[PDB]
Amino acid sequence: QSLYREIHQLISFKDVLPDKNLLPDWSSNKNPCTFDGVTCRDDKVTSIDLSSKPLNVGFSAVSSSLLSLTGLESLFLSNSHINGSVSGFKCSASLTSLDLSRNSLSGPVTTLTSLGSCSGLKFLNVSSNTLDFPGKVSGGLKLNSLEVLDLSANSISGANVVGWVLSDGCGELKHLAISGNKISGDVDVSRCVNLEFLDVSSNNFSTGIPFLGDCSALQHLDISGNKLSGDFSRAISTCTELKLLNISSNQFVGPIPPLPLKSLQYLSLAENKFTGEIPDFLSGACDTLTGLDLSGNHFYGAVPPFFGSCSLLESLALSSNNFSGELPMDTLLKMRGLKVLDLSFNEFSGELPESLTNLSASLLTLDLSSNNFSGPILPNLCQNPKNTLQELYLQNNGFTGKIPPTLSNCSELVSLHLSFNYLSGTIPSSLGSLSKLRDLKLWLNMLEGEIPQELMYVKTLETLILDFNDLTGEIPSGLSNCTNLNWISLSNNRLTGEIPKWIGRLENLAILKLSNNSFSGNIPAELGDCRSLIWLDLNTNLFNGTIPAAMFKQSGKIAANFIAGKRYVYIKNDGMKKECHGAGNLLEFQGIRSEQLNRLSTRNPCNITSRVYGGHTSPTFDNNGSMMFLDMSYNMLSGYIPKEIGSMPYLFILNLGHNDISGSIPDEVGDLRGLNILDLSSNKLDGRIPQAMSALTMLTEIDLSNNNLSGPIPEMGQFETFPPAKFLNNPGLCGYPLPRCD
Ligand SMILES: *[C@@H]1O[C@H](CO)[C@@H](O[C@@H]2O[C@H](CO)[C@@H](O[C@@H]3O[C@H](CO[C@H]4O[C@H](CO)[C@@H](O)[C@H](O)[C@@H]4O)[C@@H](O)[C@H](O[C@H]4O[C@H](CO)[C@@H](O)[C@H](O)[C@@H]4O)[C@@H]3O)[C@H](O)[C@H]2NC(C)=O)[C@H](O)[C@H]1NC(C)=O
Ligand SMILES: *[C@@H]1O[C@H](CO)[C@@H](O[C@@H]2O[C@H](CO)[C@@H](O[C@@H]3O[C@H](CO)[C@@H](O)[C@H](O[C@H]4O[C@H](CO)[C@@H](O)[C@H](O)[C@@H]4O)[C@@H]3O)[C@H](O)[C@H]2NC(C)=O)[C@H](O)[C@H]1NC(C)=O
Ligand SMILES: CC(C)[C@H](C)[C@@H](O)[C@H](O)[C@@H](C)[C@H]1CC[C@H]2[C@@H]3CC(=O)[C@H]4C[C@H](O)[C@H](O)C[C@]4(C)[C@H]3CC[C@]12C
Ligand SMILES: *[C@@H]1O[C@H](CO)[C@@H](O[C@@H]2O[C@H](CO)[C@@H](O)[C@H](O)[C@H]2NC(C)=O)[C@H](O)[C@H]1NC(C)=O
Ligand SMILES: *[C@@H]1O[C@H](CO)[C@@H](O[C@@H]2O[C@H](CO)[C@@H](O)[C@H](O)[C@H]2NC(C)=O)[C@H](O)[C@H]1NC(C)=O
Ligand SMILES: *[C@@H]1O[C@H](CO[C@@H]2O[C@@H](C)[C@@H](O)[C@@H](O)[C@@H]2O)[C@@H](O)[C@H](O)[C@H]1NC(C)=O
Ligand SMILES: *[C@@H]1O[C@H](CO)[C@@H](O)[C@H](O)[C@H]1NC(C)=O
Ligand SMILES: *[C@@H]1O[C@H](CO)[C@@H](O)[C@H](O)[C@H]1NC(C)=O
Ligand SMILES: *[C@@H]1O[C@H](CO)[C@@H](O)[C@H](O)[C@H]1NC(C)=O
Repeated sequence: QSLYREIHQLISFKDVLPDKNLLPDWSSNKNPCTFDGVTCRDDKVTSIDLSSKPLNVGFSAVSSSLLSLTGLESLFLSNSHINGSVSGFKCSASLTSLDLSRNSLSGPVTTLTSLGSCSGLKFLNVSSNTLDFPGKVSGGLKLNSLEVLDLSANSISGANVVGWVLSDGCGELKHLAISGNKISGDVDVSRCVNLEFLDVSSNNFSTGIPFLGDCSALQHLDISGNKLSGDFSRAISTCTELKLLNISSNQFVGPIPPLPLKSLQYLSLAENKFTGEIPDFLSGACDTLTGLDLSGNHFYGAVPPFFGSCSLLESLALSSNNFSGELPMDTLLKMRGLKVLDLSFNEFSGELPESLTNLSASLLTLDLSSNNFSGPILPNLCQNPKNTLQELYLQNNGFTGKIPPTLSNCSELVSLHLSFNYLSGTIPSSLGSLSKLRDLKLWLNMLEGEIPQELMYVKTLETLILDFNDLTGEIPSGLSNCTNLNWISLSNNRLTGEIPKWIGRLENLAILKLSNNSFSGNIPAELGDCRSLIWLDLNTNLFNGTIPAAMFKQSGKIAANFIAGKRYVYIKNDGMKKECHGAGNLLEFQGIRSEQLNRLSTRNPCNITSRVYGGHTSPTFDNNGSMMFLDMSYNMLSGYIPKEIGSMPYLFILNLGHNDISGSIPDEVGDLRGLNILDLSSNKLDGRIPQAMSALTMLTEIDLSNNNLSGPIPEMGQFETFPPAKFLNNPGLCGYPLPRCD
């Protein structure tokens, strides 16, 4: 307790740190109560917080210098790069809280039994470490005094690990968390009569439901993300005080069983296989319910009317079921607190309820996507003094009419998604007033007119998806102002003009898809200034001139990390139909059912059956990438292929077919390691296939037909795997699959 001991113990810790500048104001002839990270009371150290500092030392240093400090009551070393493992040590009787979370502690969890030296320990967070339970489950943690224990996000695989933790007693335990491991077996917390919080989620529990005994204090029960299928209703029947029940992402079946509803605030049965209709007994929860999630089940029927009495409800998730019918406009108006309404992926029908025109003052997310709704979009939505709606998802319905210009009064809008409908008219110029909008998606509609110049006022715009409409005119120069644009998709319209040279100012542009339009002029070399471009599809236009060598300037220097995480669809071209152009169509696909892709048969000549790939967008690099997709087929390009085309290691697809390209194939093609598809067919190419193409080991498809190439086909490589039709109409070429070179 002397200042001598305190300073020497604390400075001895600093003097084992690899980087001592992490504790710069810790100095030996200076009172510790003036140190950053120290907490004092009456000139005595009571707590130390060095969290989020890269200390890079072992637990042995912490136990010898800090945990032994007399009077220390708490030590917070979360995310501090403490490795090693726990061992015996002398612990201050005053220590009540120890936070060693988000570190690299290792060894068996039995190491934690030596923390019993801390006679006063009541709180222990050793989550996000690498502790394990190798071998057989035996003994006990023997930390009876703990009130809060978090062993989550470790490497604990085993059966009945919970029994080991609770073996020596759990009368004082109020909060137990063991999520994110691979624990299995039994969970008996019947003796833990003061347990208020239990989180055994994201484990490998596939047998019995936890035994909660009398359940007299349990307020929070989280068993989600396992493989449970038994009778949870009976196990929780006596739980009178339960406020949160999350049983989602399990293997439960059958109808919604009886539930304890007296105190229930949050309930999630999502991502299971429950069946039936929403039972009316749940009405008994409308006095307390603040959140409900029944998504990802096999529920059906209509939304019951008792939801009108659920006035405290702030989130109603019912998506991905077989719910049907029109929704009650009389029940929604009573949910004054509802801030999330997700009804997506069902078969609700009818017109939008006028209730929404009122709920626009409390809602942040309105998701009705992938339903059977019809009629016009509410022309009076967001008429309230303060409209808080941030996300409007109405895509993949049967909505008709015009896009209401009133939507600009939704000032807080961040995402507008009206794609896959039958909307007509123009893109309202008033949308330029949405100063916070990031996503404007309206593709597969019947929109006409031009792209509003007024989008120049939306500095926050990131995605502009307008494919498969009837838009005309040129690309408005006002988009140069939208400097955060990373995804621009304007395919299958009737647009004209040129690619403006100001495209180079869009530092964040990753995807530029302009196919099947009437764009013309030369390819702007300024495309080479786009530091983020990874997907350029210009197929089926009227572009002319030569391919500028400068496009590939940023090659190697590209680093698009911003686009990652966006739902998409890629419709591969079979090549069996001559009306279908291009390698394939990359299309945004948030909140849309792949089943409705057959709506495209009236706009696209391609066959979609069994050709649809999907996922969330994921670039193959982070910092030193190149262009991944380049399609400029079916234009009128001329000149030679710049040898800088081979500068892109990450290019998967290069489609330059159906042009007037001249010259010879530069040997640099062979440097395109990742090239899965390459065709230069229907062109004016000359010479012989560079022998360096044998470096290409990832080709699944090549087409060099309809050219004037001569000479032998490279003998090594993948060239022999391809049929002769991929080399046909080239009088000078010979060698298997063709006749051997005479
Ligand atoms: C009801 O129950 C469901 C199912 O359990 C919950 O839904 C899941 O919730 C989690 C948590 O939000 C969802 O995603 C999770 O994200 C985490 C990412 O954050 C961590 O990692 C990043 C990156 O390192 C760090 O920046 C950050 O600080 C965190 O450390 C993951 O930790 C989660 O686990 C997954 O990733 C980790 C990576 O360390 C792995 O160890 C895990 O095994 C796992 O792969 C997790 O992904 C998760 O997707 C949701 N699942 C669904 C909806 O199906 C509900 O939230 C819950 N609702 C309640 C209680 O109301
Ligand atoms: C044991 O330690 C772990 C690791 O630190 C810890 O897990 C982390 O908890 C925090 C808080 O519970 C999580 O971060 C929060 O996450 C939610 C949404 O997931 C946000 O609401 C939070 O931000 C709001 O609240 C903050 C106040 O905490 C405000 O500062 C902020 O402005 C927002 O209003 C916040 O981000 C975090 O995701 C986890 N997981 C990690 C870090 O991996 C765990 O809670 C600890 N356990 C115990 C029992 O103490
Ligand atoms: C970085 C983002 C923008 C991306 C959209 C990313 O998310 C996707 O994963 C992206 C990399 C995916 C979407 C479509 C895929 C192609 C689909 C296809 O027809 C395949 C045919 C054959 O099987 C070949 O061997 C491999 C081929 C060419 C595939 C390469 C990888 C692609 C491009
Ligand atoms: C904890 O981290 C430290 C620092 O990285 C590790 O120490 C290094 O260990 C390697 C491998 O044994 C040695 O080659 C280095 O010379 C060590 N350097 C320093 C500065 O420590 C330490 O091994 C880690 N501890 C554990 C248990 O993994
Ligand atoms: C958003 O709502 C306000 C409030 O109703 C509308 O205000 C009108 O603004 C025009 C000029 O733009 C005035 O001539 C009208 O008298 C206003 N009507 C009022 C105040 O009731 C505004 O037009 C709406 N904006 C959009 C794009 O629909
Ligand atoms: C490229 O094309 C430019 C525009 O040509 C005119 O408009 C296009 C859309 C077509 O309709 C075409 O027939 C028209 O003549 C020309 O100005 C330019 O010179 C062309 N460049 C080259 C290298 O041919
Ligand atoms: C989880 O349990 C299953 C059996 O239900 C087993 O096959 C699987 O290997 C286990 N996985 C783990 C512990 O990661
Ligand atoms: C879903 O509900 C609708 C409307 O009641 C019904 O026509 C349809 O067959 C149901 N689908 C399934 C798979 O049960
Ligand atoms: C959608 O609604 C229309 C009436 O507007 C109805 O005829 C049709 O069957 C509905 N489709 C589904 C799948 O419920």
